[PDB]
Amino acid sequence: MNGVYDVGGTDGLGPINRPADEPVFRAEWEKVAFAMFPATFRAGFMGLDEFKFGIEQMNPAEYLESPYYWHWIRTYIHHGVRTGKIDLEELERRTQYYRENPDAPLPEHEQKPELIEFVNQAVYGGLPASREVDRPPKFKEGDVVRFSTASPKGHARRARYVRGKTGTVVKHHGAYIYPDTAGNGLGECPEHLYTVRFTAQELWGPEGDPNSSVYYDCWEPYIELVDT
Amino acid sequence: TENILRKSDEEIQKEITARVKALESMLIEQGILTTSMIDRMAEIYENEVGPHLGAKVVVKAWTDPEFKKRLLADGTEACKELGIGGLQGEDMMWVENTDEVHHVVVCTLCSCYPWPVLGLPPNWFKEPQYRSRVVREPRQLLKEEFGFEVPPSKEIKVWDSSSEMRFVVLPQRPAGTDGWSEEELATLVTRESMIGVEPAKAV
Repeated sequence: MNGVYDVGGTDGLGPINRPADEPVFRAEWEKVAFAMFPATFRAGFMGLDEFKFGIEQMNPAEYLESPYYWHWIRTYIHHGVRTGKIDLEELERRTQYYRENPDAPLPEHEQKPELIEFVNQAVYGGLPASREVDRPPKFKEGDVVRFSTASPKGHARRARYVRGKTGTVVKHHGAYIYPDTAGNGLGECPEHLYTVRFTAQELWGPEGDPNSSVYYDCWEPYIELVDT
Repeated sequence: TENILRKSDEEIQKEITARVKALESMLIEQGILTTSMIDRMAEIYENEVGPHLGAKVVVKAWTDPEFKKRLLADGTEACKELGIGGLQGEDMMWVENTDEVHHVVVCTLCSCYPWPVLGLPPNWFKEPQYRSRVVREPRQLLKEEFGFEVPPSKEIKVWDSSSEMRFVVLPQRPAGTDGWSEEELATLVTRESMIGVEPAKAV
């Protein structure tokens, strides 16, 4: 979609806040939010592309100014409700309970070792998105291509600043999960992936550095040939 | 930046804490989340996985031309030679800074960062201020925010990482380090230098 998270080229968001050194986790709640990612993934709440789509549907002012891991909480709840796995009424009741009793214990539960084994395997083994397809890549290094002007409302990785722009293919990476389907609940539908180079003048006009380019990843449907 | 509509940080943290604890309690009751699972993820990204791994890769590349060739040809396989790889770095491509080219990495659409070599990203990398501007005025941003002056004749390549392919910057080896040991060289490699927002440490 065309949401405020698509910030490339936006002005006026302010100076970078870079506090001289910071911890990995700024509060205990951030550790919980971070670790809910593998837990909700294993439980079928969402895949990685659906996860991002959930963040993209936040209130825009909340997205721009809230702590990063709060975005993750919002997407868990979004997919919890979507899959019927989270009852909102029970969530709101428990929230008030922990508002009023912040030191109350968590529910009794078994420390199932398979869940920790899952964490170790995911972390060190990875979750590769590369996929084999039968068809060869349509494009090759050096091809001049143009990026689609399509503006889907669902999930995509089509930053507004590259739509309709012309660039040169720099590398073919193989085929990967396609966000425009996976993030919208339509499956992996893998497509070949390329890096395409766009000059700063092509993207920004005369305000563009004559000695700078942006390299942007394009799945095959995003681009059409201009010159082989 | 001042927003007259915004609550205090203390009130925001109090509300988030309650909402997160409530959600946590529900996932625990569903049997899909446990406190031990949470503690393991925290321990890994606080202590086991961080930019010291990426620094090992960089120094090997600086000191082993054959390994550097493998690293630039297939970053994932080369890093696996050192036992480095996994979640959010399944596909890595390393790009080499030179006297004519400078590389900087961003994810304008979100926060994607090569965890197996750098750990979790610092907050500024995920935030809208860096993401919006670095694709539009990278030369001005590097100078004003990081004190890093890239001469206008030198090409800046901004890698906007929109897919699962993770781009990692191999910084140039600082002058004055001929014959240094791998441990001494690693002290000059920073996560910032592997993002491209700074060069490797001088001196």
